Amino acid sequence: TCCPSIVARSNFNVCRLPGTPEALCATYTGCIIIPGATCPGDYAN
Repeated sequence: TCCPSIVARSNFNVCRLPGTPEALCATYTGCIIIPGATCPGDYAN
């Protein structure tokens, strides 16, 4: 997963702590799900 604003990630790692799919947090946090290709150059955080 790759998130822009650091804070957005902090929540993505916290929302995923429990039983939540990256999709449920990626939206509440603002991160994206990628099967590979590492992260972009403006959303790496």
